[PDB]
Amino acid sequence: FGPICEIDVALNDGETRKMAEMKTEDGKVEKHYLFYDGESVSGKVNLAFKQPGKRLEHQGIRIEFVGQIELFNDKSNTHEFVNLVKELALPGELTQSRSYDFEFMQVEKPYESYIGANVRLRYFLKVTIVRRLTDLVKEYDLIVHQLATYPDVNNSIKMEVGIEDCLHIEFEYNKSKYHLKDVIVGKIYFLLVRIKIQHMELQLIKKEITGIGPSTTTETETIAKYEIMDGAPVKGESIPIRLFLAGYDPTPTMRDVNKKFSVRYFLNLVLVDEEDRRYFKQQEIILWRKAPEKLRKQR
Amino acid sequence: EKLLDEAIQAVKVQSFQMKRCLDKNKLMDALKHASNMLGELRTSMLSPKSYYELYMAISDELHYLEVYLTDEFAKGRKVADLYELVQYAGNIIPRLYLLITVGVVYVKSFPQSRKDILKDLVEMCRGVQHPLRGLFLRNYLLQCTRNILPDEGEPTDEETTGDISDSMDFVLLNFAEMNKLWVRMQHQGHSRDREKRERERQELRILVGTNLVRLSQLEGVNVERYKQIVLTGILEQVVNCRDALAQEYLMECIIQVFPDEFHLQTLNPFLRACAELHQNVNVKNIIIALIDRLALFAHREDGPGIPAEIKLFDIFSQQVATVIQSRQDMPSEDVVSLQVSLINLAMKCYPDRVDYVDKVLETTVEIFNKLNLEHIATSSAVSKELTRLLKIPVDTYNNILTVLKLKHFHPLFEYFDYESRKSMSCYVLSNVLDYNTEIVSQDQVDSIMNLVSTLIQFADEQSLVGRFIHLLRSDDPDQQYLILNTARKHFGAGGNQRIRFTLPPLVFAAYQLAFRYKENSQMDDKWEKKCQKIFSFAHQTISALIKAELAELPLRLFLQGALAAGEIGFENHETVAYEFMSQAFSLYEDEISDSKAQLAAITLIIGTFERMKCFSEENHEPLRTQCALAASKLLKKPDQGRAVSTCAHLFWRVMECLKKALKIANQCMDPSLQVQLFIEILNRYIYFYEKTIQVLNQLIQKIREDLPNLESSEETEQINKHFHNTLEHLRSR
Amino acid sequence: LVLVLGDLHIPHRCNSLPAKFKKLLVPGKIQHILCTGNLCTKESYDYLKTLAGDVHIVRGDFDENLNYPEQKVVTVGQFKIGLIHGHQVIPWGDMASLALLQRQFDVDILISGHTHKFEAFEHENKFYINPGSATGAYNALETNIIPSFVLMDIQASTVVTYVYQLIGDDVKVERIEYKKS
Repeated sequence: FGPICEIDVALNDGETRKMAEMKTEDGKVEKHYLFYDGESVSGKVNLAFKQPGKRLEHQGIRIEFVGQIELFNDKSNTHEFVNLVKELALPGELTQSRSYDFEFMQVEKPYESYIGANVRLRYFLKVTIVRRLTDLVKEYDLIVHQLATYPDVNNSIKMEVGIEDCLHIEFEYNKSKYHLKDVIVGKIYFLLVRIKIQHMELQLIKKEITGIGPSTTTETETIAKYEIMDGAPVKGESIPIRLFLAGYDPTPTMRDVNKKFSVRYFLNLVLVDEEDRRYFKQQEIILWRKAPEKLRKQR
Repeated sequence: EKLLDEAIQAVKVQSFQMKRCLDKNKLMDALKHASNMLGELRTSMLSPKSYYELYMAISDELHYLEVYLTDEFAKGRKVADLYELVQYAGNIIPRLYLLITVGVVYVKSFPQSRKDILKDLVEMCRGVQHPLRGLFLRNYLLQCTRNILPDEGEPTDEETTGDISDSMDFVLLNFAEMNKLWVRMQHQGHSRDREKRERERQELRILVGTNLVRLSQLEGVNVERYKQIVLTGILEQVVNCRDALAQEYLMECIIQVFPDEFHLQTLNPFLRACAELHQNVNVKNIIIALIDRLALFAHREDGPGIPAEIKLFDIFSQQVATVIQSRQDMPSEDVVSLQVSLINLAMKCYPDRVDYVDKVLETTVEIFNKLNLEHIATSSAVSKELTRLLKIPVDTYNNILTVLKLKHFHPLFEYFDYESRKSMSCYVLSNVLDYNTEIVSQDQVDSIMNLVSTLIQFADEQSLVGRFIHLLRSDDPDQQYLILNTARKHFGAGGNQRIRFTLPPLVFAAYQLAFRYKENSQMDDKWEKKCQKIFSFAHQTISALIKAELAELPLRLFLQGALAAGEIGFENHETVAYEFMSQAFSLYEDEISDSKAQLAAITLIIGTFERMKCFSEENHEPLRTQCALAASKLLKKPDQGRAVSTCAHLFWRVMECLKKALKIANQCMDPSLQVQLFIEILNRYIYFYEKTIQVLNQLIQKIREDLPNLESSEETEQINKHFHNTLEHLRSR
Repeated sequence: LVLVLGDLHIPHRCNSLPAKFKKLLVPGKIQHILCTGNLCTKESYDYLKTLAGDVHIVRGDFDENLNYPEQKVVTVGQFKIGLIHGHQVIPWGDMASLALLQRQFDVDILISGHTHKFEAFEHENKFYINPGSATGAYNALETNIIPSFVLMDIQASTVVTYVYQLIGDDVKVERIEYKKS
């Protein structure tokens, strides 16, 4: 018999700008309307009624802008931190494809739409036509970013690390709060080399802390293993570092979103000798998306 | 080493699949093939030669990738962001080789981006820290950036940044990172293969040398900029290498590729840098190449020559010694060859000045006198080095009189081995001999006897004394004798064997001198007594043959002395010839045992004596009888018959001796010999007949019966036609 | 081509053969060599060895070694040649005595000298040579001595002569021919 009525959501400004895309589970590539905090959403819910001769009785028609985070693949704690509802129709009937105009004024969007493993932050318009037993729930996902301009100060992380009587190096990260399309420019400054070093590698590693308080599920993955050096150096060698983080598809460093998950990025200076040991040093950096902007000029 | 074979294997596979995507305009994925490709340079398991052959294989295949990227950008099909697009890969090596690929095009296509990218790519080279991969990529870089460096003679696309200053600081930094790693060649790898590291240092050093060839190509590098920046910048890289072979190949490469005039004024600075070299350095070859090319410019025409300011002589000497002073554990042949070059240059660059080479060889004696060395034998190579040393002065001087006129030439000869001392002494004398040396001064008269003083304590001397009469022929009416008298004394001190060869010519040199005063008879008024001194000086020299126990040589020598006395006319010459006549008479009568020599004596005595028409018959007749006495003292018959027959001419009584001559022929046994003597009396009668008469007729009849009474051989008919021909001259019809 | 010279005195009276004579004499062209004497040193004898190999020497008045022959004869092809120095001659230079010397040996050709002055003449159907001194070696009887050397070409019953004398500083040549009787 098919569906009694299909819910189709078309936004009044669903053609503007462009698309930015994000990678979903199983590597699937899904695209949903990019929004920003302070931007209104408006459209028409095309309730395409499909079965002629029949009738769709209902106890109301509404659309809800539901900004919610789902944690740990569980439906019992699906938590909506954004919830705006527009009523399209009261209890009644649907005998044909009726277009309902909806508009949520200046939808507040405190967080960017980010998807992790046990973390899934989504924004969507859920149309709920209350039927007698099963409400037709149609979801229309909407991607949202977290905007911020250049930081006032991006200080130089200039630190001495090494292993006593084996190695001492001065690594200098010129900045500490980079945006997602920045370049890590710095230097590795040897002051002591007594080990048969085989190479130096810098790993951009994310720690996805998930949950609330003691329920800490910090999944850790190395998206990048950037190569700068090889072999065992000597005293008096200076090593500039040049890494474009563009080819990493990074996410902004999110500091304890809703006190249920956090996103932090660490550079790990990994040093390997010929006998295959690894020496690591951890340094936090803040990332943050910056702007879709006309690329030119610099202060 | 099969790892190498599988290495280039995966190289072509990606080499021809990148060109696959190149032709398809798939630039991004073609470099992906190159990215999976240049990661073969990631290995360090290959030999440096093994890696070098692959590196050249890679340098030409990215060249095909280069000509692809060249025709893209050159005609405007420039894919942007390549300077950054290449910087996404993981492996460091493929990322960089693509970076230079984009970089060189950005230099050519964009003139304004020249200097800046030059100051980035070369620093980005230290984006690696391996010794071996570091060398090859930068020599690769030098190939890519070979001619794109700026210069003063630059095309005027005036967006360009960078000049000859940019180039010199560029490659000096290339010179820095190559010499430093080439020393890191020495201590890399495993310990057991230090020789392997150093032999491959002899191989890949030419790669660094290409950078230094890049320096010479820079015409903008003039004398001023080179000496202040490039030379010192090199010399900074000279002093910081702290490795022998690294320093050895470099230094000779600096001289050999940099031209002469650049090395003209670096004499003080560069050789101070040579003083900064290690003790393991072949400093010889460095200075060998120095004076080689320096003397090459000193003897090349089409130029000023050598600037008048530069006194190479004293500056070399002062800096050469410092090279000796700075060095430590040094074999003898080192200092010898350097002094050889000091002799070599000081003659070639200063031909017209002789006191300069004097000082250098003066230092040579002072060097080896201070050198605590014992008497130099022939065994060690030092003998052949100092021989080469001493050989040069004599050979180089055109007029060998300058060799003789050197006062300090004498000290050199003392320190040599007996075999060497004899060999060189006859050589240097032969040089005075083989070239015609004219009149020799008293100073060199003492020299030659001093040179003789080196040799004697052979016929070589006879050749020397042979020209001694010439090279010590003088136009002085007095001195020549003292020259001969010095020969009389000093050559008489040589021993006994030599004088037999030299006195008979020295005495006739006195006769020449004696007849030279026959010429000076009107010029001089003492010549008569000077000859008396000389004829007695002959007697002194003749007496030197007496102590030498010589018999026949003084005989004829007295005979010319008798001839010389009787021809010049000096006072008392008759008795002087008489005195000599008595001497020759006495010597002949004393010891000689054989007969033929005694025959020659009296026949030559009688021949001169007849020609000696100054002995009056108060002296002629007593000597005429004594000649008759001398003949009578013989043994065999026919010899005496000839002698007495010759005595007849002394009365020109004549026929008196002729009758005796007939009598002496009558007591012989063999008829063969006695009969031509009968003829030899007839013709003797014939000669005096035409100058007594009837004896001729009877004697002709007498031989007629005396002739046929014999048995015959090949000698019989010879005298028969002799007699018949004898009749034919008596046939005066 | 045969060569004739004599009265050298290479150590004794001069330094060596005059330079222009020693460029005219070069090895290869002359097939036989003849000398009169007064070598006084192996120098000229060895120098004659350098010039050619068919060399025959007789003793002068002043040569030293005894292995050289006093006189020598040769019958080359057609001619009979005698070889002496000339010191064994009455008042050296006598015309009658030298005519006798051939008359003794019955040769067709004689070489003599010892007078250091060049002479050459044909007489009593025979022909004589006095090359003199080829180094200008001094002589007691005659003051001035001129170096002079002789070369000769023998084909058949016929010998050409070439004698080069040293007057001044040049080579002056006089030419004489002989025919075997």
